[PDB]
Amino acid sequence: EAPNQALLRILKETEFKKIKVLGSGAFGTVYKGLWIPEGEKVKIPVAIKELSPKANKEILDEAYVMASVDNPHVCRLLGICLTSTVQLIMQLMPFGCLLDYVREHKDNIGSQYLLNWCVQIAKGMNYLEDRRLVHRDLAARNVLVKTPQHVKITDFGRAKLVPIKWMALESILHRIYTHQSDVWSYGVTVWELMTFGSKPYDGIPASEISSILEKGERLPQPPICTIDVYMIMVKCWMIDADSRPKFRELIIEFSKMARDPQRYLVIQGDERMHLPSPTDSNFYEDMDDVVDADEYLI
Ligand SMILES: COC1CCN(c2nccc(Nc3cc4c(ccn4C4CCCC4)cn3)n2)CC1
Repeated sequence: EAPNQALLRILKETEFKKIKVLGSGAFGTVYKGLWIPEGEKVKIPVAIKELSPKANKEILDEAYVMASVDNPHVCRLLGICLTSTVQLIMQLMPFGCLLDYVREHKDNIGSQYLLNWCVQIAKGMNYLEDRRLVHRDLAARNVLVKTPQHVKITDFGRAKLVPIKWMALESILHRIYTHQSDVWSYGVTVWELMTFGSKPYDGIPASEISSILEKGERLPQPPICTIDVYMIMVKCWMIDADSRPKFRELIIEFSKMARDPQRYLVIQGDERMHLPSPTDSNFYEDMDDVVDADEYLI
């Protein structure tokens, strides 16, 4: 098939600085930082993922996929730094993951925001399908928040050309992954947003999930969801993968709904709710010459 002419940008250690730690796990640590390229007079806010020859291959596999994407609703690799550790330089998504965002801001999250997030995830996912890329790990923890109005899909660590409670039944039973198995995971992601961050099948052990799904049990109707929105989630969980919606149809369905949000999601106090916008005071050291990665192109 088609040659991948993506550019892998190698960045010098001296071109960027680590400010604080954003999160740390088994992989290594993610830092908040600033990238000050060559003699450009720009400060790009960045996220630095810092890490054995085996782990280096896995991070270089993530860098390969992350450098091959370019969409407004997908996180791209800005570059890699080849130190003794090997670090991925990415765009700072200052509001963190969508999962914690819906949990921390439930009292200010209205129907408009929820349906628009669904449209953006469907757009990002449809783009990955265009690029013949199966995510294999779509979940609300892997959707990042640039601004409350703009979200992006990330975490290409499993992406190809195990998270049980987000997986399609074919994936649990036969290790089959398709763009239609990503649709199942999209359904679970939506359920997570609609329940303001609830854990899917809470208390149920992962080994019981396969049997539960086979019997015909599914995640319940969130209280804010009209039958219109739940019906969509339910279609994403059909046994027959081809019977599930396509991401391009999910874009259309959620867009029609986002034009009249209160007809599809019932939230007390909706419309009187407000989240930070770039049109707010103190929304955005030296704030001189800072440009977002989305505006820094070469
Ligand atoms: C498992 O390793 C990583 C996979 C890639 N992910 C990513 N892709 C693009 C931009 C970005 N930037 C980003 C991430 C942020 C925050 C604030 C929190 N996080 C994550 C990582 C630390 C804990 C949650 C800001 N920007 N991150 C973050 C975690």
